[PDB]
Amino acid sequence: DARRLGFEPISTTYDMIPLSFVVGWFSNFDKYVRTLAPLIGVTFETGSQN
Amino acid sequence: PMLYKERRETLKMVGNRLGGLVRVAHAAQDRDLKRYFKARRKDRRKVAEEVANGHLELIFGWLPLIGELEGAIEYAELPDLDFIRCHGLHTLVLQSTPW
Amino acid sequence: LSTLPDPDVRFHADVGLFEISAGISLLAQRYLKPLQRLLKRKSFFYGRT
Repeated sequence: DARRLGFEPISTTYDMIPLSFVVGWFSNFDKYVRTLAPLIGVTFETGSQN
Repeated sequence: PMLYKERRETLKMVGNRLGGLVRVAHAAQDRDLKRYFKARRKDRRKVAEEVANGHLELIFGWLPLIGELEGAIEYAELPDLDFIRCHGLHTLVLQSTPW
Repeated sequence: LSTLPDPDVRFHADVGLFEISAGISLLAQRYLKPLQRLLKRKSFFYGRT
């Protein structure tokens, strides 16, 4: 997933709860592992016959 | 699976520090808050402000760690690897004669 | 030799990725669920001061 902890330092007033971003980063990290999907690839380079 | 050893390591093993932040948080700014519940309204006007100020400082101090972790996570998304080679041979008897 | 035809490479896939999944799930139930439950009550706020 194109997210991996959005980060983005932002601060406001009367609308920013102290304990809120802590669990957010954990949830984002947990969801990032679910979207991970390895994708390998191979192609022919060169050969020979003796 | 043995090729993704170092990748999975640098991805998750070193990332334990990220989850470790929740431990200290729950141990400090959660269990020690019982004094606020048993406090009178006359003191809550200052207790809430002191808690908010203490939490904002911790958030500002731990914010660079999140950025560092996000920047280091990109290191595991570099398309780089070596190559693999194989071989094969076979024999077949043709003819023979004594001497 | 060159211009090799369409090969028939076979890969089993599904590497050892589910092992690390047990680590995050085990650490969350020990410190994430309790924190989320404790935060549900007496939710604090932040002002200008």
